[PDB]
Amino acid sequence: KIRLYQFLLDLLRSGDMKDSIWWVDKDKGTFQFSSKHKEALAHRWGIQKGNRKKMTYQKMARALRNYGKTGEVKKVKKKLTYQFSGEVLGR
DNA sequence: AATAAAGGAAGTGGG
DNA sequence: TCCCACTTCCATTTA
Ligand code: NA
Repeated sequence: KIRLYQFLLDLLRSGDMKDSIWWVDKDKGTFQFSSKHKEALAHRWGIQKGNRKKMTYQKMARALRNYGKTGEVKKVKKKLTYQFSGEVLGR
């Protein structure tokens, strides 16, 4: 099953939910969620995973925070903004 | 107040 | 057995 960081990177590459997520500086791997349209993207993540409950942005962001230690995704000090590691971007 | 963004603990999956 | 990679739940802080 796909990992959350890969699901997000793939969306950014495909542009399929451009109103929910976008690159801020793709060279740096920084990206930002839409305040008003992030829930639709969270719903898609839960459906793709086949989870029992409806996924919310809050639960998705709870998972994202767990990457901060290992480094795949880090929170940036800007609203709704995160950053992929160089290793994730390269792979 | 109303709204919104921003981790400890225990449960679930598939090894 | 016991970690993976989250998921779910609940609570708190700041703006
Ligand atoms: Na929020």
